[PDB]
Parts: sequence; structure tokens; C-alpha cells
Amino acid sequence: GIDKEAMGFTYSGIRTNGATSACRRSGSSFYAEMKWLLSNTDNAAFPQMTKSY
Amino acid sequence: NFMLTQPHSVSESPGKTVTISCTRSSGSIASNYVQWYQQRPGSSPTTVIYEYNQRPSGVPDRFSGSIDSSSNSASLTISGLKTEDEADYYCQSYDSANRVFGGGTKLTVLGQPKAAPSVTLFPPSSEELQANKATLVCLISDFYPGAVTVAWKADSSPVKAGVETTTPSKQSNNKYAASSYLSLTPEQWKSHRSYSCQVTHEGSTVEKTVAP
Amino acid sequence: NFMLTQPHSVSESPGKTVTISCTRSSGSIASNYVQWYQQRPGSSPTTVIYEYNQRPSGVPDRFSGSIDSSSNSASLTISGLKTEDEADYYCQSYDSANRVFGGGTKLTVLGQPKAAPSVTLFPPSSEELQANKATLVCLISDFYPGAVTVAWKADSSPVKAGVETTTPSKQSNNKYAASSYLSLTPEQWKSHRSYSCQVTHEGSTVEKTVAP
Amino acid sequence: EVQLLESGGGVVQPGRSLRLSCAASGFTFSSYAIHWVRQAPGKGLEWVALISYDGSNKYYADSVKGRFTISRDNSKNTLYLQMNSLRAEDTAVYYCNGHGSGGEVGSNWFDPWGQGTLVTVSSASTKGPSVFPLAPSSGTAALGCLVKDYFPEPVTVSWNSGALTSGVHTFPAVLQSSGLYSLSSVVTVPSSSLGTQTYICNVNHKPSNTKVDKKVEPKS
Repeated sequence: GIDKEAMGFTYSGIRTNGATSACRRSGSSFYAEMKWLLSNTDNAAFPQMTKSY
Repeated sequence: NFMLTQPHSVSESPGKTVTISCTRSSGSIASNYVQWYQQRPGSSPTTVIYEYNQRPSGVPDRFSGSIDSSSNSASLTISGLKTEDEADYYCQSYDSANRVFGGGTKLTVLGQPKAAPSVTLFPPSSEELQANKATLVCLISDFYPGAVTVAWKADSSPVKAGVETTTPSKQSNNKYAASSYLSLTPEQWKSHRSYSCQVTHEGSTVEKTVAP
Repeated sequence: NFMLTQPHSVSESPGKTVTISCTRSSGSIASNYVQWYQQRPGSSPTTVIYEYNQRPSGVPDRFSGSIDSSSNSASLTISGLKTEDEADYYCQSYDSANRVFGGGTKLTVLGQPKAAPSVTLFPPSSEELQANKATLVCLISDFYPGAVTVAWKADSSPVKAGVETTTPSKQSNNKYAASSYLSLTPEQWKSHRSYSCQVTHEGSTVEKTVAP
Repeated sequence: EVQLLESGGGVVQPGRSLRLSCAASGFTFSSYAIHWVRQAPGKGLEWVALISYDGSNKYYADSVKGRFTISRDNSKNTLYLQMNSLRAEDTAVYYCNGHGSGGEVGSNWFDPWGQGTLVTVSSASTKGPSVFPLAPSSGTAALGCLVKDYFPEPVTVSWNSGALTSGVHTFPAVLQSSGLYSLSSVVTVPSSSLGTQTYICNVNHKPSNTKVDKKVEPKS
């Protein structure tokens, strides 16, 4: 078995709830354990980041 | 950063195919998505193409989008034109987050043979020169399609001292009419040999001049 | 779909190298093969280059082909020019199946110093105006190379109402001569201040005007 | 059912301020980013501003920076454009236009537009039209009558007291850079009637109550 524990990752100034028609949990969803980081607005410059664990 | 240039106008007979270009001055056309918008007179714009080639639900199969990386352009093409298609078309791309719109392209579908304009210039009124002023009157009428360029010249040279109207249709002959007013003073009106009302219509540039 | 633009003319001294460009208006020059054809006066064309760089059996090593993807062009270059090379050259590429030919490039090898033309314009005959007509007569003579552009202007403005001949050689001085005839009516001839016979020769654009 | 409702449009003077609002209904407003796109009359579209789904980011056009300020209330589903320190060129129709992925990447094209709210920024001076003569330079010719520097529209033109209507046309008006209107009206005739009948021009601009005549006679 596997033991899932949060990495406490949190971000400021981007989108973190990307969705896609493939991962379809009664609507456009994504991987339950992952985050699809996107720019705040379309085409907007994405900020360089560095997260550790 | 960059600007999108599309032709001022284009025309083609019904049933024939037509293409409209959209050239990006700086940066790759493939760097950012290009949307093609249609605006009918008075109506709000409706997207005809998105993401360079995608046809939203409702737009007929005649509308197609294309990318020419060589000329760094984007082309909207309609096959089998219909009189309903006669509207203005704007291409729009993206600077980093800001949207950028094209200059517009007036697409007129032929409903009659092409007619050259009837230019009638007017010398400035005398009592206006007695008010120490000068405003020319260039009248353009009976031309089809309704796309016309009106450049005034100080003896074949760029002048920017005039005000010219848009090109509305005729309530009489289903043609289009327009006017233009070049404003100066009798000193400049006598220190230059003449001034030209230049009217490019479908490439054929009719001209009428005025001299002191 | 697209057109191939090559310069109207080019010239260089014998022994020197020369290059001719071929720019594709729409679509990548690398999308379709480009053939370089040579046509001598009266003779049928002979391929000098094929598939952008390949030298068919018989063509000397002086002929080379090149591709400039940046300017979307194709270049035919001859090193160590010889008077035999003086002919017209056409680049040809392919739309999907149709062939597309360039506008031609008159390559003249220098056999003497360059001579500017001798322009002699003529006012329209009076009895022609008595026949309600007007046809100008612009005579161009004693110019080398034999490449010349003749644009008429309605006081510095595009006119398309004239007929002008090609540029044949001289049976006297090994130079080239030509003529031009701008056709109008006395109404237009008096409703415009003048008309210009503009003659661009090797960039130097000699001009001669006529006024009512 | 999805719709956008622009409100707050009207006529103003330069240097003043204005506020515009967009009412969103029929979709998940809280998720998409919203844009302000205007269009001057007779001109093409121009992107003005945009604000993100959570208001964190606001992006303005370079031609409007400093003056305009975009904002949104998701609890009320309302968009706000603060157009203070207005200029003369800002006169345009103003559309609110939703434009964004909205968290999904499949994203069937979703780009709604409103009907647009007119924003006219003219200076002042309801004025009376000044009439000027327009003479023909001597088998047909034409002459005219000039109606310059008036405000506001419309007018009523009558050549020779509503008599000569055959071969006569009246063209639409222009908006001068000075903010005041002006229009013309020309009559076409054969080259015969030159000097025969004097041509008095009779205009009528209603609010200014100004009606002026102007006879045309060839110069020398």
C-alpha cells in the first residue's frame, strides 16, 4: 500500500486548478494528487518559482 | 511591441473564394494564438475563427484559418462567398497578456460592377480667406465598393491638416458617398503651387487639384 | 495562392559575379522545389538550375543556386560573367500541382559604359483634339542597358490609359530604343495641370512633362 | 441566457471622469477573466483593458494607462471601468467581453460580447451653421453650398427654397477635431445654366434656429 501525505505546497499569483476533458469526474477535472499550474490569465507571463520539500 | 496589419479592403464575386491576410510586425505569428472576428454594421463582433483554424459551433464550413510562418501572417479564407458575409473582419493576437487587434478589413461581396468615384473639388470660399482661413471641399460620390483612400497632397507631398468623413452608403443608388475638408490659411494657400485631393479606389487613384 | 517576384533587370561587368533573387509572396520557399530557366532571345528556354542547386549536365560551374529561408528567396548566381550569359532568367516553383513562373530578370552583360536615355516628349496634335481625342508621344532613345520603366503620371499619380512598346536594340549604335503613347481626351487633358512621362533607367529616373 | 449588460454610458466633457459597469448572467463569472474592448465610430476595434478571474492581475492598454482603472465584484457579478481624466479620442462604443480559458484546457470557444455602450466626449458649444459659397470653375458642371461649424445634429437643407431637387445631393456630416459638425450639399446641372439662375442656399438647423441663404455666382 501507499501512504499519502501533503507536501504543504502553496502558491501565490497563478492558477492551480487546471482541468481537462480527459480526467472527467462529472466534469472537467484533473489528477487528484497533482496541480496543473497555469498563468493567472491566458498568455500571461508565468513567474519563475522554486519550491522545496 | 508589435502591430497586426491587414488590408484596408478586399472584394470578390459571390461563389468565388477570398482570403484576408494578417501580418505581424514583430515576433513570430506562431508565438501567440490568432483569433478572427467578424463585425457586421451596428452589430457586436462574432468570432468566426479561434486558435488559428478552429471553427466554433455555428460557423459554416466555408470559413477556414491558416498560418504562413514564412510571411509571418495569418489568413482567413471563405469559399463560396455569400452576400451575408459582407462585413468587417479583424484579426487579434496577443502581446504577453494584452490583446492586439488588426486594422480591420472591409469585405464587400459584389452586387454590381465596380464604379469609380465622381470627384468634385471646390476652391476655398473668398469670404473665408477674408476671415483669414482656408478649408477645401472635396466631394466623392457614386463609387462601389465603399472603400476609398483620400490623401491630400501639398503638390505631391504628405499633408496632415484635414478632416475627412467615413464612407456611408447611398439611400438612392446602393452605392457609397463621402467627403473631405482640408483646412489651411491663405498664406500656405499662396506659398504652395497647388493642393491635390487624391482618391484611391480599387487601385485606380483619381485625383483633383486646386491652385491659387 | 502565391507569386514569385524577381527583379526586372540587373547588370554587371564581365568577369564579376552576379546574383538574381526570387522571392515567394506566400508560403515557404523550401516547401516546393525551385527551377532556374534561361531564355535567350527567340530561343526556347533551357534549364540552368533545378532542385535549388543542381547543375544539369552541360551547364558550366559558374552557375550556382541558393536558398535564403530568412528572406524566403532563391538566388541564381553566376561567377565570371561572359557575354553569352546575356539573356532573360525565370525562376519557377510549384503551387500544389500548378507551376508558377517568375516575372523574369533581364540580365545584360556590360559591353560599354551605361548611357542614360534621350527622352523627347510631344504635345498632342491639334487636329486630334479636333477629332475629340488625345494621344501623347514619348520617344526614348540612346540608352544602355536595354531595361527601362515608363510610368505616366497625372501630375505625380498612377495613370493606366496608355500603351508603351517593349525595348528592342538599335541597328545603329548597339543601344536600345523604345516609345510610349498615353491616350486621353482634351477634357481630361485640360482638367489636369500636366502629365509626366517618367522613365526610370538604372535608378536614375529622367522625366519629361506636358501641360495645356 | 448568457449575457453581458453594459451600463453607464453618456456624453461627457474632457478632463472629467466616468465609470462603466457590466452585468454578467448565464455563466460562471468567478472563473473567467473579463475584458474591456472599445471601437471609435468609423474606426476598428481596440483592446482597452482586462482583469483576471480573482482580480489579482489587471492589464491596461498602453494608450490608456494611468487614466482608466479596472475592477470587479464577483459577489455582485459586476465589472467596473473607471475612465477618469478623459480625452477627446476616448469617444467610442465600449463592449465588455469575456475572454479566458477559465481553468479548462479543452475549452470550447467561450467569448461573449455585450451590445456596447456609447461614450461620446465632445467639448461644448451648440452652435449655428455658417454658410459659405461654392462656385464652379468654368457639357455639365456642378456647384454647391457650405454648412460649416455647427452643433449638434441634425439639420434640414433646402436649395432655392425647396425648389431644385433634380440632380441634387446632400452628404453626411463630419466630426471636426474641434468637436463641431459640418456638412455639405451639392447640385449638378448641365453647363448651360451658368449665370442664368442665381442659386440661393437655404438651410435650417433646428436647435440653433439658424437659417441662412447663400447665392452662388461665378467669379472672375
